[PDB]
Amino acid sequence: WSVDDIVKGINSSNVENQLQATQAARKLLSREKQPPIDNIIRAGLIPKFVSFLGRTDCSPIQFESAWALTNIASGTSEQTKAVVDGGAIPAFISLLASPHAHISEQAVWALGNIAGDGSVFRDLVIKYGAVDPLLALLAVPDMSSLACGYLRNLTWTLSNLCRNKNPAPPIDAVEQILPTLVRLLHHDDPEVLADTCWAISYLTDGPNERIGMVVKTGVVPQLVKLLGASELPIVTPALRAIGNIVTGTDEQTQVVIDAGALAVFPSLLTNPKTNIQKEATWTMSNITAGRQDQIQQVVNHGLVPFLVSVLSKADFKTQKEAVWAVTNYTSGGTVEQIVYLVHCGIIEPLMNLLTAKDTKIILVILDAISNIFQAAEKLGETEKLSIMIEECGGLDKIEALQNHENESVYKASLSLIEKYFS
Amino acid sequence: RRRRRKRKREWDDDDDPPKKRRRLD
Repeated sequence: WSVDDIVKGINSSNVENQLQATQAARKLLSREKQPPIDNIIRAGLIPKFVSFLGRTDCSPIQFESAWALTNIASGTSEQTKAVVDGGAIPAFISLLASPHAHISEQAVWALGNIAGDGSVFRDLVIKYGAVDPLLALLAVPDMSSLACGYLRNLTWTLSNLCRNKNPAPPIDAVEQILPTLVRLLHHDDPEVLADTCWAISYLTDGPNERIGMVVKTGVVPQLVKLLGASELPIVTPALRAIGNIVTGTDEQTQVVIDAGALAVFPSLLTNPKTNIQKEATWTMSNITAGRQDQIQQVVNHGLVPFLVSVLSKADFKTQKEAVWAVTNYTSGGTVEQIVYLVHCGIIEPLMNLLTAKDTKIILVILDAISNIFQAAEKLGETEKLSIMIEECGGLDKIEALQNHENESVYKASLSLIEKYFS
Repeated sequence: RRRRRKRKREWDDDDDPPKKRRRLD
C-alpha cells in the first residue's frame, strides 16, 4: 500500500475497506524499517484512527488503529503531540475497559508511550482519569491470571506515570499507585520487579515528603531484600531508590539502616560494575552525613575499610563519592570515630587525591583534614598527625596547592600550612 | 565541627527503562 491508497481507503464508506487501509497503515508502522510516521501524520489519518478506536462493533479496526497510534506515539515529541491533540487519550482510557484483552493492553501501551514523553502528557493522562482503570486491571485477585506480558506492560505504564519531574507526579495518582507498587514488589517475575523498583526510585527522587510517603508503607525491608539479588537489572533501581531515600530525614535513613541495608554494602562497594560502586559509595556518603549513631552503624558493619579501599583504588568518579563520605564522616563523627578512620589508613589515600584538577574536591579534602586536625587538637596529638601527614607525602601536596589553582584553594591550603605546618 | 547537609542526587540514565516503546512484527 501507499499513503495515498490508505488515505482513500480510510475515508471510504465500506467498513471492510476502512479496516484494510487501517491494517496497511499499522503494518507500515510496525515494519521494522524506519516508519513513515511523519508522512502518516501529514496525511491527516490520526483523527480517523481516533474515531475508529470508538467502533465497538468492529474489534479488528479498534485493535489496528490503537496499534498504529501506539507506534506513532512511540516517536518524537511532535508525533506524540499529534496523537495527543487528536483526542487519543480519552479514547484509550475508554478502551481500557474493553472486553478484549488485546485492545485493552494495546491502549495501556499507547497511554504508556504518551505519559513517557514528558510531565505534561503524563499529567494529561492522569487528568482524563486513566489511573483508576489502569490500576483496576492489575487488581485481579490472582495477578498470575494476568499474563506476565500484560502485567509487565501495565507495570511499565505505571512506572512512566510515576516518572519525570518539574512538575512531579501528581499526589492524586501517587496515593493511588503506591499500594499497587507494594503489591508488585512481592512478585517473582524479574521484569516486573525491575520496573517497580524503577517506579519507586522515581518517586523517592525529590522532596523528603515523597520519600516519607514511600517509607511509611514499610517497603524499605523488601527493597533491602532486592538489594542483594543476583540480577543487576533489579539491583540497579533498588540500590538507586535506597540511595534516594537516604537523602531525607534521619528517621528515614534510620528506617533504611534498620532494614539491614548496610549488610549488602560490602558487596555493592566491591562490585565489578563501576556504576553500582559509585552509587553505593554515594549512598554511604549520605549515610555518613547522618547522626553519630548512624555513622557508628556504618563502622560496626565494617564499611570504613571498604571506603578506604574505594578511595585508594577506584575510578575518580567513585573516589569523589568516597571523599564526600570521608568529609561528612569527619564533620559529624565523634573523636573516637575519627581516630578509627585515621587508624584505618585514610590520610595517605585521601591526600594522594589532592593532585587532581577539581577545585571543589580539593577544598572538600582540605576541610576533611581540618576536621581531623581538630580531633587531634581535642586529643592532644596534633604534632603526631603533622608528622604522619608529612611522612605520607601530605605536606608536599598541600604545599603544591599554593600555586593559586584557585584563590579559594590557595587560601584554604595556606590556612592549614600556617596553622599546623609552620 | 558541624554536621554536613545531605547531597541530593544527580540524575543518570545508565540503564533507565524506555520512555517509549514500539510494537513490531
